[PDB]
Amino acid sequence: LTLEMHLGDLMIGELSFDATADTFAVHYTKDWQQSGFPLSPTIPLDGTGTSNQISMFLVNLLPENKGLDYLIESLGVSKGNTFALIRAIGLDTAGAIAFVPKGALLPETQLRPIKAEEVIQRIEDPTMWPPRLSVAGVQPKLNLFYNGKEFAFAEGTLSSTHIVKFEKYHHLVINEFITMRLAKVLGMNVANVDIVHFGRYKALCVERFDRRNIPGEQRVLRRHIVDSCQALGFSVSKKYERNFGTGRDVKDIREGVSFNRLFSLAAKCRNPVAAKQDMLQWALFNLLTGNADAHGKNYSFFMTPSGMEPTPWYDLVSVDMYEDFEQQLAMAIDDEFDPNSIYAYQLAAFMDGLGLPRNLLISNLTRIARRIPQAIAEVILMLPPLDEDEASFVAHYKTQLLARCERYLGFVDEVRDVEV
Amino acid sequence: LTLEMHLGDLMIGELSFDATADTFAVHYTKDWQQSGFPLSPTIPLDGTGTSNQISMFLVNLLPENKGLDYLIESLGVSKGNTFALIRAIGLDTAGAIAFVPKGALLPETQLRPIKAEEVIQRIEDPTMWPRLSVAGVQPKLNLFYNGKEFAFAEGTLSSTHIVKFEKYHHLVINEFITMRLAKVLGMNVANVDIVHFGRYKALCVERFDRRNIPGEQRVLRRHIVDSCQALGFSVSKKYERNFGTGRDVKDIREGVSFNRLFSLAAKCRNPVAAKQDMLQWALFNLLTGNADAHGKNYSFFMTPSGMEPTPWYDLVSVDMYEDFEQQLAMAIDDEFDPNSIYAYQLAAFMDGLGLPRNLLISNLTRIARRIPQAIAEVILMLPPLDEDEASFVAHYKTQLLARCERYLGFVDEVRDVEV
Amino acid sequence: IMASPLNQQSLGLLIKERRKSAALTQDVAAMLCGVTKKTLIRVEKGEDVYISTVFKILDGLGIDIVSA
Amino acid sequence: IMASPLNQQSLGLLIKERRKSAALTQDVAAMLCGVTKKTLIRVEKGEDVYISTVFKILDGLGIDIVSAQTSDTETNGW
DNA sequence: AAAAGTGTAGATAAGTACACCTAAT
DNA sequence: ATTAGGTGTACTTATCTACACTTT
Repeated sequence: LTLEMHLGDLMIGELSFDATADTFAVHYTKDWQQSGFPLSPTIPLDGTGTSNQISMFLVNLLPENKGLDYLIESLGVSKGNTFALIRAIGLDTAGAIAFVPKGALLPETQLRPIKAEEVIQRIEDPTMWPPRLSVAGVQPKLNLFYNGKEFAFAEGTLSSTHIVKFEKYHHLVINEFITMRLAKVLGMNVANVDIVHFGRYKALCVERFDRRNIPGEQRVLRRHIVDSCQALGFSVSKKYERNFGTGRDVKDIREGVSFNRLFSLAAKCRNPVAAKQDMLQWALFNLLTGNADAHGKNYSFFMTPSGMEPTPWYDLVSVDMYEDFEQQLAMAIDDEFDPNSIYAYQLAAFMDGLGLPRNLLISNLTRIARRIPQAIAEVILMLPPLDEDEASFVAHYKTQLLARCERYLGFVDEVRDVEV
Repeated sequence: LTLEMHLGDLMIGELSFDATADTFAVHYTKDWQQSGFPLSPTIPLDGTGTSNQISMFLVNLLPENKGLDYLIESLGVSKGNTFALIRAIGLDTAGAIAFVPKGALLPETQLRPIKAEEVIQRIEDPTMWPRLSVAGVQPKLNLFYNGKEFAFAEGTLSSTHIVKFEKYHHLVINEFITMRLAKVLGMNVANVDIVHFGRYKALCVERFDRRNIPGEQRVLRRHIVDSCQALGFSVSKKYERNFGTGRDVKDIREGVSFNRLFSLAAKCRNPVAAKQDMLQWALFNLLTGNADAHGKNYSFFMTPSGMEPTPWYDLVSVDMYEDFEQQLAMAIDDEFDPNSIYAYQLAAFMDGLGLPRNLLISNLTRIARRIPQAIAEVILMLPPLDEDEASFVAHYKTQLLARCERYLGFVDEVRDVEV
Repeated sequence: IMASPLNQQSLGLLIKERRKSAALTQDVAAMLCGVTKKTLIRVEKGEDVYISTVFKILDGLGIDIVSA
Repeated sequence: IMASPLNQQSLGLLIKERRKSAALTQDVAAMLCGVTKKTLIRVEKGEDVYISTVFKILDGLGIDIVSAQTSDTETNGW
């Protein structure tokens, strides 16, 4: 009923779960309550975090995909028990906090190296070795330890320093690599990403910034992180601005994470101005790159005692490449969710909605769209050998990329003179 | 060769004196270096206090009168040995620092009560119980005060009051009236009362560098420095003219001036609060006829956060005594004659301090107008008076009002005077 | 008491407290800090003033501020 | 990198450094704090500005300034 | 070819001063 | 009556929105 909260090798507090009332309670140690920082802004150090908000914060750390169903089947528990699910993944979660049952540790610790053949069998036959109609997201992936040469699964206090992602859908790896690299080349703050090869199959290796591998011995230092959901105190279900669906009956219901709601967190950041700029660039980057899947759990903040700070971007992909999905922006611009319906007016009323000067949008928007054409060329060369379809795909990728830039660049100057 | 510096019962540092090089060195403990405050502004905590500044600072704690000669003769040392004199008077001095030779204390501590019979025999014949113009003279003693009986405080306990006797006519009455007037006017001033010994009257002044804790044996001290020790000036500089009134030396001012006094405001905790206290001190002394106001008559509390002005003390009207030379010990715009002070001297004076003239007029006018009703009040605070003494206060009263009305006449001209 | 992270109004209220703590009227307090009484009132009331005006009073009353 | 007490000039320099620390240009810092670029230049150089203006940038950049306490005389004096 | 820092100029409009005007308890 | 306050012209001055320029 009580799980200890551990930061690294240190114990920072206690997570209590009362079975009868189906309730959560989080209280902190005295040294930490004074000197530390909470799990989330909505679970304060005095232990006054409401049970409901605590529950949602834990649920926000779990997988939304078949991995969830594989996990519950492995443990053989019900969907409705979170405590057991957390307790299973307790040692490794998003952030630096590991939830440990009292007086239980492996450690032991060591490692378990991997051969490429056992990965390929998990790529080639998802049915034997783990119909969607119309959706958006998500990809298959695994979390792994990366020393620079050979991959292994880290156990115990040792943890995965990278996220290796597999491609079921056409050219997803090439898509995200280009986009993640394009952002970095543009100077944006974004996680370091590399491509890795398994047999004939390619994968995207993403570096975790909430984890740092110390070379020379066995340890991993973690830095705590929270999603925008966990920060806004929103349910995992609210990750999209429309928290139910695209349905016309539900079209008008937005209880979820919006841009205005996202920007409201800047005050909580260490540097509100620095934060608001990273956010607006994130929006503007996702518009120009054609990323409509950017949502609440794709934007995170580091947790520190002085305040929150925006993390480097991650999971940047252009979904406009894929028309087999219906694409609406997960965060609206002036109550307009359609990427193709965005014009000078939408942007103007958007910045006005954020209570921010319009001249600030045009500066970032104009600068990025012009620097992209020269920037795309650079990223393309960082790729390994490509087959014919992939070069044609990237050729298609490039062309419409410039088309979005050139498209936006047309009406942007009019944004100043539009009267809302 | 090494004397330890004690704050109260606690040791805050060490005063070293090298006999051979005739030099002083003051170095402090480390806990005090971060959290504490130096002896004076001129004797810093890192131990960079120059030997000369240390020497002058120590000398500034000694008496300038026959008591000096009584001390050196009692110990039988030379005038030129300060070290022996400090270690002797070390336990009780001005301020909270007691200078203790290593590992020597009585204490024990206790007390020595006093009878009225021994003071009266000590009043009447100054020879038995050890001429042009004026400084002092005056008799005085430092004593322990419980509210009833006076005693000599021994060891860690020290005198909480200074009892002052009048050899010269109505000196007690003069200072009591003037000191009381300041308090009545709302000024910040040490508490003074009159006490009677036989037929003779004495002035009992409460020490603000000492606070008696009731209920047991201790006396708590609060450190203070005069304006000399603060400015890093020799005892000789107490007067603005550090030599004399001589016509050849008239033009030499190396001593403490008003501009030098006000300059200390920056080092104070509240520069604005001081500068008004500074000017009120000037203006009060002008209205009351105190020409003897000098460097050792204005002091500051010493704290880690900065200096703070002490309540005023030793306020006396010397205009009462015409057998003495009266010139302002601190000039007003290079004019030392109290009777030659007019709108111009005041105007150029404030201008010299870089302060608005409207401020002098405000403070001067407010105080001078409230005096007439305030002087009457002080007269009632007096004890039984004889006929001759009543005549003294009458003269006192009359010329007091004369200074007020004189200044109050031309004060309106200060604003429009073009220097 | 009440401490503070500092804003425009509390700063004005801080000045009033240091001024009152020193037993100073606004007219004399204004003159030593090199400002008019009305301006000093504006500062204490937190009404908008030139940063230089505030610094005159800050330096004057011996009150120091630091970045946390 | 070192200012013990803050004055008009160091304050301006303090703002400029944190702005640079966030790798933020003068144009964006001015707009986000709701002021002109010219004014932020004036602020950084310590030239006299409205106290409200200093506060706009202050709250905006998340920099807090406080007095010094004590309890003056450190709850002491005898 | 920028790209950040730094200018200028006219309409706005705000705080400061000043001798002294004056209510507020 | 002395304090906190409010004036009111008149002096000096900043913030605003651009365009222009001195520096990588």
